[PDB]
Amino acid sequence: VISRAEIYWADLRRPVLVIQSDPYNASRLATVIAAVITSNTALAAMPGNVFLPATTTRLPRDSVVNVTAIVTLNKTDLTDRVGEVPASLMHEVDRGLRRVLDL
Amino acid sequence: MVISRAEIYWADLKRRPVLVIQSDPYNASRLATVIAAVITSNTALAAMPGNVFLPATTTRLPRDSVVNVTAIVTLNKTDLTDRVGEVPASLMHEVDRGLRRVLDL
Amino acid sequence: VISRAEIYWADQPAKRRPVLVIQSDPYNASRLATVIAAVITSNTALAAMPGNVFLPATTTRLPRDSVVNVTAIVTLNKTDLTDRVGEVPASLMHEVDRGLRRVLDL
Amino acid sequence: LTGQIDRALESIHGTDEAEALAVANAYRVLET
Amino acid sequence: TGQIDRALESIHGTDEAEALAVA
Repeated sequence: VISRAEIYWADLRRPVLVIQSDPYNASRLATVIAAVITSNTALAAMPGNVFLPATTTRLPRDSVVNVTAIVTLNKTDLTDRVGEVPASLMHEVDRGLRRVLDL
Repeated sequence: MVISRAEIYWADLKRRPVLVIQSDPYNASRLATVIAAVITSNTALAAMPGNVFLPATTTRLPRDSVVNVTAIVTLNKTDLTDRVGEVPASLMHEVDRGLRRVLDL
Repeated sequence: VISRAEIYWADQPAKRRPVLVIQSDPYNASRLATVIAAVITSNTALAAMPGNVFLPATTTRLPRDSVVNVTAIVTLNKTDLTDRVGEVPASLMHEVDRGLRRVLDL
Repeated sequence: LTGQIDRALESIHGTDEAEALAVANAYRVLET
Repeated sequence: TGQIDRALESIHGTDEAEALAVA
């Protein structure tokens, strides 16, 4: 059951952060929208992007949500649920998404 | 040296880095003190609401950094010696947001 | 439970001096061990410095008339604040907020 | 705000250099 | 859009994570 704010491993293996809303996630829609999570922390200088410490994500290394790299994946491509991003850090993610998407 | 805001200096607090948050008018003045936020290397502190992560590729610091907006110090202008680098205005806006958050401004 | 706008006495010997809590109440009511404050001086001439806020002794309950030095900000442990002097009125804390935003470029 | 602050402090156990060296430096300002 | 452009010069090399996005 894919839910928003959750981090999954995706078949190239790279991590993704679910940004699709839970109504569309709990539906029979075969796709889920996500932002690509990189391990190049230098991308935290990008205005919209959000840094994610490994102690927070349960990921191997420190992470950065690249809000300019957004993907639509099939729900079957998501296998390993790593963990969930706190609502305070997901608010920063939402700010970046609305910034880059003009919403 | 004319100390300016958004600049990172090494300061003896234990030499550790600090981020100047005092405004440039007060910096270019005869006031002997400058207010700054302590920069840590514990990147896990970037989860604290308001704190700002700083990649070393951006700060010119050795390791990745985190601005601890709950750790505010007042240093003498002479205590600031090593001008490491400057924080971009986009990341300083994140710092400004955090400071207003923790200080209710 | 330390709240904003409150005045506390803060610590070779010791040289205890008064401080005004400027850290926001959300951060104060949290498990954060530190609190941010502005140093309160008794040199009323420092009220001429831009941003500083004068505090009458009839308002603060302090011994002498006071001036909040918005250029002197310290981070103290929450345990170091024990003796609560008093609270600063909301009108003068607006002046403190005005001064703080000036020196911090906020 | 308070909830997330407490949660983050759970991961960062103990005290950090900044949360301490700031409490250290404070005495120098008040003395002058 | 200098703010975005400034950060791009900082990361001289592009991340392969963003490449997989196109894919």
